[PDB]
Amino acid sequence: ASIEQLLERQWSEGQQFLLEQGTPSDILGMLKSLHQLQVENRRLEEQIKNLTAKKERLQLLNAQLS
Amino acid sequence: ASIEQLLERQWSEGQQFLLEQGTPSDILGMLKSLHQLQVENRRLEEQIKNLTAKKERLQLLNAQLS
Repeated sequence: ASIEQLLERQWSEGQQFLLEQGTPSDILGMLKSLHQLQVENRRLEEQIKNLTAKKERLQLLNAQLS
Repeated sequence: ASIEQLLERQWSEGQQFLLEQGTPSDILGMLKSLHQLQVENRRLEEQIKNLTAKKERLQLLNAQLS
């Protein structure tokens, strides 16, 4: 997610406002790329955190079994 | 034979090698997100550069018509 949906709704609303106002297409295209960049960065940060959690858990489990 | 095609070919080849070797799916997924992050960054840098070129050109044209 509802966070991802919140971020998407906020972004879409602002982009719709800009498009409605007739903002040059190149500026809108550029803003679409920054949004995609931010969306990719957020997913990558989460993917890394989940991989570190898995690393951290295995170390903890190993330590309890050894 | 582009420089963007070289970056894509290198990436795809390495990803395919990692998949062939049975690298955990989460690591593969993570690397796909970093690549998409890198491709978005490259398209965005170019979009910004083209917007600055347009700004710079209009200023120079205006100065000549001043």
